[PDB]
Amino acid sequence: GDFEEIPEEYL
Amino acid sequence: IVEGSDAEIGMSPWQVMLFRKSPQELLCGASLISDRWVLTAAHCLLYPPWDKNFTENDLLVRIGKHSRTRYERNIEKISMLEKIYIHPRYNWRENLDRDIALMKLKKPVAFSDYIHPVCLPDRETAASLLQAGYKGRVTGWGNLKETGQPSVLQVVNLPIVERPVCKDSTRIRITDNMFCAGYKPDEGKRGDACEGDSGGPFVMKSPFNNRWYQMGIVSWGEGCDRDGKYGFYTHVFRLKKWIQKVIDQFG
Amino acid sequence: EADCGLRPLFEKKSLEDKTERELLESYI
Ligand SMILES: N[C@H](Cc1ccccc1)C(=O)N1CCC[C@H]1C(=O)NCc1cc(Cl)ccn1
Ligand SMILES: *[C@@H]1O[C@H](CO)[C@@H](O)[C@H](O)[C@H]1NC(C)=O
Ligand code: NA
Ligand code: NA
Repeated sequence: GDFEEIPEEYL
Repeated sequence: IVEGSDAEIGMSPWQVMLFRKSPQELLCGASLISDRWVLTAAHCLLYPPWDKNFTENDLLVRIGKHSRTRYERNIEKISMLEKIYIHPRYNWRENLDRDIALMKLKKPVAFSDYIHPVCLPDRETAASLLQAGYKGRVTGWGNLKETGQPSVLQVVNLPIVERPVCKDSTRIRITDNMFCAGYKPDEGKRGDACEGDSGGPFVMKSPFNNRWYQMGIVSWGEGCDRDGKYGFYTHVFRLKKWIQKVIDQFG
Repeated sequence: EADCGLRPLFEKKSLEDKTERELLESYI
C-alpha cells in the first residue's frame, strides 16, 4: 500500500 | 516489466491502470481504445483458481498516468466503470484461451497530451505486422523482477516469436488466439512482462500509416524473463469480431 | 477513432520517441 490517496470523489 | 526502461512522457497515452479501490493497489494494465472503452485481459477481472471475480464497483480506471504510485494531479483522469464484458469463451480452466475483456466507462474521458486511444488492427495490418522477428512494444507498472516495483511506467521492445518455437518452449497447449514474444537465449538481449503488467497492450507502429496498433494483450508467462521462455499475448485481431459486436450492441 | 494511434507529443508534432526506430528496423 505505497499508493498516494486519490480524491475522495472517486471512491 | 523486466529489463525495460522508463517510459518517456506521453509515449504511451493509451496506457491504462486498473486500480483496486480497497485496498488501494494496482491490479493490472489495460488500454484506451476510445473515449468510453478500455481493453484488458479477462484474467485481470475473473480468475476462479485465485478467487478473483471483480465487479464494476470494485475497480477504478486511471488514465494518463506516468508515476506508478503518485496521484498525478491535473494530468491523470480517474474513471468509474459502467459495465464489464468478458469474452464468453474465455478459458480460465486451462490455458487462458481468449483472454480478453472490455470495460465501458461511466462517462467519456477527455483526451489530452497524455490521454489518447490506440488503434485496433484491421486484417491487412495484422497480416502485415504479425510476423516472426517483427518487434512490438509492451508497457506497464508491473514487477521489475520475477522475485521490486518501478517508480514510473516501464517500456520494452520485444520480437514476435515463431509459432513452433513458442509451442516448444512450454507444456501448456497454445491456441491460434495467442502469440508469443521475447528474445531467444542466444540473442543476448532480454526483457518480458511480469506480474502486474497483465492486461496491458503489445503495440506496433505501422510503417504504412505511422499509427500505433494494439496487436496483443499481455496474458501469461511461466516466470518472468526466464531463458527459453516467452511471454504470451492475446491475439487482438483474432478476437476483433467479438470486440466490435460488444461495442456495436452496447456502445 | 479517426485520430487513433497518433500521439499528441510524438506523431502529432513529428517527434520520434527514443526507441521506435528499433521497431521500424525490425519490419524487414
Ligand atoms: N504463470 C501462469 C501460467 C499460466 C498459463 C495459463 C493458464 C494458467 C497459468 C500465468 O502466467 N498466469 C496465471 C494467471 C494469469 C497469468 C499471469 O500471471 N500473467 C502475467 C504475465 C504475463 C506475461 Cl506475457 C508474462 C509474465 N507474466
Ligand atoms: C462472478 O461474479 C458474478 C456476480 O457475483 C457471478 O454471477 C458469477 O457467477 C461469479 N462467478 C463466475 C463468473 O465464474
Ligand atoms: Na510444447
Ligand atoms: Na525468455
